[PDB]
This record gives sequence, C-alpha cells and structure tokens, in this order.
Amino acid sequence: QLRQEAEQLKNQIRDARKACADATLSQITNNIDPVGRIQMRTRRTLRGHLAKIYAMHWGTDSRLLVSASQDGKLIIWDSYTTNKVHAIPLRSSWVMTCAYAPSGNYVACGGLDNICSIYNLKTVRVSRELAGHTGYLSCCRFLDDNQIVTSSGDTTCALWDIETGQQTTTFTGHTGDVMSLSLAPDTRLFVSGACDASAKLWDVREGMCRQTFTGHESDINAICFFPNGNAFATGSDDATCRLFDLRADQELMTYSHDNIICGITSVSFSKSGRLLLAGYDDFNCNVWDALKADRAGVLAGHDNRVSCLGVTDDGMAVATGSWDSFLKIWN
Amino acid sequence: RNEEKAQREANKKIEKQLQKDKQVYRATHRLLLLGAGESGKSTIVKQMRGIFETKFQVDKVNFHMFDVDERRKWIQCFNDVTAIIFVVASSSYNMVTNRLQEALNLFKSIWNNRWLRTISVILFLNKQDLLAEKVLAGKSKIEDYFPEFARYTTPATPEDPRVTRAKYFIRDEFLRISTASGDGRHYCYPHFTCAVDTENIRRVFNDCRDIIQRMHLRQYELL
Amino acid sequence: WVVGMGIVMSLIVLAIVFGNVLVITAIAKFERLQTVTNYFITSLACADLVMGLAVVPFGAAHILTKTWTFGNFWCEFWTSIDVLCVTASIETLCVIAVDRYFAITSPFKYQSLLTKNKARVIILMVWIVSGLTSFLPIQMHWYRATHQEAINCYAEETCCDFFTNQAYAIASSIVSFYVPLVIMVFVYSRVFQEAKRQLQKIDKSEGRFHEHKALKTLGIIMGTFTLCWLPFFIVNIVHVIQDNLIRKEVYILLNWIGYVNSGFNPLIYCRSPDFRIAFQELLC
Amino acid sequence: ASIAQARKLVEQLKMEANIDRIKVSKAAADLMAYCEAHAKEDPLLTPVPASENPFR
Ligand SMILES: Nc1nc2c(ncn2[C@@H]2O[C@H](COP(=O)(O)OP(=O)(O)OP(=O)(O)O)[C@@H](O)[C@H]2O)c(=O)[nH]1
Ligand SMILES: CN[C@@H]1CCc2c(ccc(O)c2O)[C@H]1O
Repeated sequence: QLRQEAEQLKNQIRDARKACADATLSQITNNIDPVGRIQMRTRRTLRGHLAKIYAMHWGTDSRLLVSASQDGKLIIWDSYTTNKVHAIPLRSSWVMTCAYAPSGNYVACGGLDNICSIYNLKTVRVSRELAGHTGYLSCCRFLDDNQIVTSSGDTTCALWDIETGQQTTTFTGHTGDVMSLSLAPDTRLFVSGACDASAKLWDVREGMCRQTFTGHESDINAICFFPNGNAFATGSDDATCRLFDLRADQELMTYSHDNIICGITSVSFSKSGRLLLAGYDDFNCNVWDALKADRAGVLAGHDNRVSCLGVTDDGMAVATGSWDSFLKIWN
Repeated sequence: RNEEKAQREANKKIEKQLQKDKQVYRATHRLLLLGAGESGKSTIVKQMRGIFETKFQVDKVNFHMFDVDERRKWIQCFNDVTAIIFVVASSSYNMVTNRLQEALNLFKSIWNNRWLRTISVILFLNKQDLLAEKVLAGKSKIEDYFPEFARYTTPATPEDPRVTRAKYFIRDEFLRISTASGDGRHYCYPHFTCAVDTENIRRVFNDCRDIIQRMHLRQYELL
Repeated sequence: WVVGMGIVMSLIVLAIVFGNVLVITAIAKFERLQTVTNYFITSLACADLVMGLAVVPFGAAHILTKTWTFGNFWCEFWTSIDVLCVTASIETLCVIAVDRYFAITSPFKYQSLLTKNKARVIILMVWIVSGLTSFLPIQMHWYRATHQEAINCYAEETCCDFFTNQAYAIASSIVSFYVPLVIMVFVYSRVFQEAKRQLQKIDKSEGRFHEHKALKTLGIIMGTFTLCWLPFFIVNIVHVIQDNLIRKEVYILLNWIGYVNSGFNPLIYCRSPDFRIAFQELLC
Repeated sequence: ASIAQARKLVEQLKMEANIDRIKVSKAAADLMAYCEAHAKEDPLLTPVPASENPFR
C-alpha cells in the first residue's frame, strides 16, 4: 500500500550503511596484544534476603549499595564491613528495579505495580509516589536530585518531575516492551533496548528520537553505555552481545560462542572500557574482551541464575546478584 | 572508631527484625489467579473475599491470592507460587477465533513455559448453567464448531446424557493437553463450578494440600 | 587363614572411613545442602566415622593376635566407645524416619514444627541419651558378672572379653534396638499408606490418558537395617537366658556383621541428585 | 498503512536518513586510542598491591 511505498527507504538506508563500512574493527584491532587469562576471586558475601534478587545499583561513593528482592524489602549495604544499614518494607511485594541517587540522599524502586516510589534516606518514609504508566516499570535512573527518567512496559519512556509529580516529556516510538536503559555521562542523551529487537537513541532536551539500531533478532534484556560516550553495548536472548556506535550508526563487533545457547541478563563495562562483563542463565558470568572478542575468564560460584551486575565508579570491584538470594563482591 | 559499635548494633537490630519476618514469610502460601476476560474471575474473587491482593485464612492456614495482555513476559516472577488458578468460561464456545480455542491455546502456552516447569494448575470450568441451557435449547451444536465431538463417547460419574457429554468433552480437551507432556512434575485438577456455589475455598485448600503432599512424596522417591 | 583375613578387613576399614569423610566434607563445603534434614545425616555420618576409626582397628588387632596388649583402662574405654557409637547410630535413623513421617503426613505444619534451633536440641538430646547408657554403666563396675571365669578374665590384663549379667544385657538392648524398631515400622507403614492413596487418586483422575517404587525404597531401607542388626540383638539375650546355647565364635561373627552396616549408610541415604552433583564436582 | 501510525513511520525514517556519517576507521582508531590511554588506571585489568586494595 502507501506504507509499502517508502518501505524502500529502509533499503536505501541499509545500502548507505553498507557503503559506510570501509573495514571491520576486528581487522583494525588485530595487531594489539591480548589481555590473557584474568582470575577473579570473591572477597565478600552478603546474606539477609529471604527471596530472589532482581536489581542492584552501586552507590556514588563506591562504598554503599542497594538491592531489591521479591520479599518486598530494600536493604542498603556497606561493602567494606558487610553490615546492614537500612531495611525498608514495601507496600507491593513485586519489584523489578532500584536506583540510588547521585547525591546519596534518595532511593527509588518500582515493580509490577504501575507506581514509581521515592524514599528519603535522611529525614526513612515515602516522599513521593509517581503514577501515570499503564505498564510495569522495568528500569529507572536518577537524572539529577530533582528529576528522574523511567521506562515502562507500555512501550513508552517518560521524564518525570519529583516536585510536581507530573510527567514533563513523553517518549514514544517503540512497538514492544521496553526493558532497560542507560544514561550518558553528560546526562544529555540516553538509550533504550526494546522487546522488538531494536535500540533507539533519545534526546532528553528535544524529546525526539535521533537514531535507530536493529541488529539483533530476539528480545533485548540489557543495555550499557561505553565510558567514552560514543558507543554502547547490548545483550539479547540469542546469546549474542553486540557493540554499536553512535557516529557510525552500525555494529562493530559481535560476542558469541557455539557452546552457549542461554540468554543474557546483564551487561557492564570496565573503567577503561577494555573488558566487557555479561551475566548469563548458565548459572555463571563471563568476561569478554571489548576489542578482540576473546574470552578472558569466568565468574562461577552462584547456585541460581544471575539477574544483576554492576561496576563501581573507581572500578575497585564488581558485584553480582543472583536468584540464590546472595550478593557477591568480586575483585 | 566508636561508629563501629553503633553500626554493629544497627546490624543486630536489622538481623533480629529479619529473623522475625522470616517465619511469617515462610508460613504463607501464594496463589496466582490467571483467567481470560469475560470468564467470571471477578465473581470468584468476590465470593472468596494495577494489582489486587486478597487475604483469607482457612483452618489456621494463611493463603495469599494475586490477580493481574500479549507476549506475557512478567510471568517469570511467578515460578515460586504454590499453584496457579485458571478460570475459563465453559459456555462461551460460540460467542466468537472461538473464544474457547483461544483459552486452550493460552493454556497450552502456559503449560509449556520454561519457567513454569514445576507449577501445578487448578482449573475452574465456570458457567455450567449457561452451557446446559445452550446445549438443551437446540440450534447450537458442539460438532458445528468443534468437529471432534462426533467421534466422542461418554467415558464417569454423573451428578440428561447430552449435557453430561457436553461437560465431559471440554474437560477431556484440557486434560489431553495436561497429560501430553506432564512428565510427573506437575498435574492438573479439573473442577466444575458455577456462580451460585459454596465451599469453593475448600477445593483450593484440598488441592494445595494434595500438591504439597505429592511434591514431598516425589522428593523422597516414593511416587 | 591369618593372611587372608587381614587384608580384607583393612578394605572394610577404608570403605567405612572414605564414604563418611566424603559425605561430611561435601555437606560442609556447599551451602545449598545446609538443610534441616541434612543435620541428622551429618550426625549419623559423624557417629559412623568415629565408630569405624575407633573400634574397628583395635578389635582387628585383638582378633588377629588373640591377646589384648594394652591395659584394663584401654579395654574399658574401647568397650564404652563401642556401645556409645552403636547406640547413637540407630536412634538417628529413628529420628530421620520420624522427620519423614512428619513431613509427609502433616504438610501444612512441617515448616513450623521443625526449625534449625530444634534440630540441634534433638541431636544433643539423642547424643546425651546414647552416652548415658555407654560410659556411666561401664566406667563404673555395675555391669560386671559374678561367676568365676568372669573375675578370672577380669584379673588378667592380657585378655579382654565381654561378660554381662541379665539386667544390662536386657536394658541396653531395649534402649538401643527394640524401642527404635516399632516406631520405624509404624512410620513406614503410614508413609506407604499415604503413597498408595495418592497413587490411587492419580489413577482415578487421569488413568486412561497415561506401587513399585515406594515398595522398593521401603524394602531396601527396612531390609538392610533388619538384616544387619537383627540377629545380634537376639543372641544377646539368648546367651544370657541359656548359657550353653551360644558359643563365643557365633557371638563375635554376629557382632561383626553389624559393623558393616555403617558402610552401607552413604549409599542408602545419599542418592539424591544434588548429592550426586556435589560428589561429581569434587574428586574428579 | 492507511492508519496513521504506519503513516507516521515513513516520515521518521526520513529524519534519521539525513544525518552525517563518518568512516568506521576513524571510530575504531578513536576507541583504540581511548582504551590505550586509559589502560593504566584500572584495577580489574591490572592487579594492584593488596595494601591499596580495600577488600583484603
Ligand atoms: N447464573 C449465573 N450467571 C453467571 C455465572 N457466571 C457468570 N455469570 C454472569 O456473568 C456476569 C459476571 O461477569 P464477570 O464475572 O464480571 O466477567 P469479568 O469478571 O468481567 O470477566 P474477566 O474479563 O475475565 O474479568 C454476571 O452478571 C452473571 O450473571 C454463573 O455461574 N451463573
Ligand atoms: C563388644 N561389642 C558390644 C557388646 C554388647 C553391645 C553392643 C552394642 C550395643 C549394646 O547395647 C550392647 O549391649 C556391642 O557393640
């Protein structure tokens, strides 16, 4: 029909993308030496959760962290001494995400209930309850101490205002569910990975989509952002991690193996960006190489699937959360 | 260095609170109420009484029921429930994409889900009186919409042979899917309920007890 | 003959010790096996390991050289440890059976009835009761016989034999074997009845579309224990009721049949797939 | 198609079509330069002494 009339555009853009690629990154990256085998041993273990753990977020001081479980409790830990600091009961027992404010004063958590809640650490009681989404919340990140950006299960993303409790900007354009997002270091652009095997780049100030990527062929579960600010990596259910690029607007490498057929739940980078860490459903975690694609190590020790992952700001340790109700600190 | 003692005291208080909460967490049982639209789920939950939680206690046992659509992805969070309650309209076989065929397709999709390998299903076949009136009144035949009814014969314990065949055919259609790939890890408990019924909660209690007993028997290699 | 006996018996010692240490280390290493049911198995494994590392080799030396080379105090200590381990290795099986009965028959109250604090109390109580009938009657001389051969054997430090009166030979047997038997029989009969009822219900519900495993498991569990420990705790009373009926050689053999029962326990009580996976993770 | 939402897509693809692209060689060189420059300031890749490690 009429729609079919410009379905060609897509073909023209694909041809332009093909013409853009002079050579693969792999060839460019061939001369540099390999990092080699990297051995990491657990240092601390945290106990106290009565159910499976769904999300966690490292603090801005590289000391404290927060976690959420299906028992309906948020616990703020202390990494150095492994002693609990706070324990906040929840009205709703189903939570799917949590976040920690950059200023270190607020914690937010949302779940299957279509509500995003914000707590005040220094006063621990509910400070605000944001409503308006028609689907479950999948991720949320503090843009600042006064405004927060959230992604929901109704194929939309919104930028909220804490003081007024009303939406400011609404992002639309996806077809499937939105599962994860990440913020740029400059806090000006953010990316999201939908359930329709597509990733998009949004502009917070303008409020309009800028670029689109559709390399994957299955559901996208996690997404991370390169430290430089000009690339991002994502992981899908087809056991493949892909590194895209903002300027080139196309894929540069693929991380996959023939001995793994399980899904991918979390993706994270290192301080230097050389190491890419991804958690799988194979009851363990894998450490890749951002450039060469070689595997450089495995992080085993969890009795159930891994559903969280994070790296500290100074990069002194990496934390993993699993459905075994245990948090582990690696180094 | 005096802050360490305060931190230890706070940790002790939090640990005591968590220890207190663990028992009440382990005492309760969770049920997921999943049903297709227009089936009658609201009537059932009202009789029992973006989310709804219901509290009820039977014989000093605390139960906890939850109610919640395409490409269901939130269902992964419900792999630790005791049982799944399914409510389907038995008389909506011609209120057309037959409404029933959608129900059987949904049941087949839920049964074969990877995360629900060890979760049993309690099935309620609602709206029996409408089905009886529809089959008795004529001008509507099960064979017209479901061709397989021609080659079906009564297996049985009657509570009018035609309505008995109508009741049992729908039950067997779900039971076939139930037993196709059960593998002994989870079963299904068919039931024949209506709007005007009493002690539906007793059925749920008995089926939960049966599920727990069967799981415990299988764990010790006795079944 | 001497040559042959020695080697095997060392194989028996190795078989007893290896499985017990393997089970203990596997339970200790992995946190997923820390279950309330696994504490009783840990206690049973510890008791069997102590028995197989303490009483078997000294009895081996005695039966080989036919002369006890140590003092009377070591004889008393050995005879006390024997009774302690034997008595503590059966009440734990009774406790396991009772726990399974409670888990199967009362499914809605199993979580509240048994907790990590109650398991330790029960295990300590069982161990105390086992030790009260093994060291207090033995270190004190209330078990001694009265006839001339008994005191003559008592006087000689180079030989050690077992002489008891009727009172101890009845009380110890009643405490150790006969009481924890009827309880186990009743428990397993009830478990079998429940299994049969559930199987009949399943057959009634979905028979057309679709009792051997339970019978096999109960048969092995009861048969190994009864065959291992039954004849000894009968000849124990018979040799007191009638003196000339039973010779010492039969007594020693029927007693040594019982010691082998400790070796079978890891096979009987650790066939769970989680245990197999944990075993395969190490020692490979 | 006749419905507006399908119709909206055609215009959007456009907006994304008219953007400036660069050769992948420049992007690869920039990524390599960043990784090589910031390679001496990470504890995961380079094992630092246990004295400076707070988790020991
Ligand atoms: N007499 C009788 N009427 C029934 C029965 N079941 C349903 N009904 C009729 O159906 C109506 C109730 O519809 P609901 O249960 O609200 O349907 P619903 O809850 O919207 O269904 P969902 O879309 O699944 O939520 C009542 O007005 C009843 O008259 C029954 O067993 N007997
Ligand atoms: C020398 N071996 C002893 C002899 C008698 C005896 C044993 C174990 C438990 C008892 O209650 C007993 O009376 C045996 O282990």
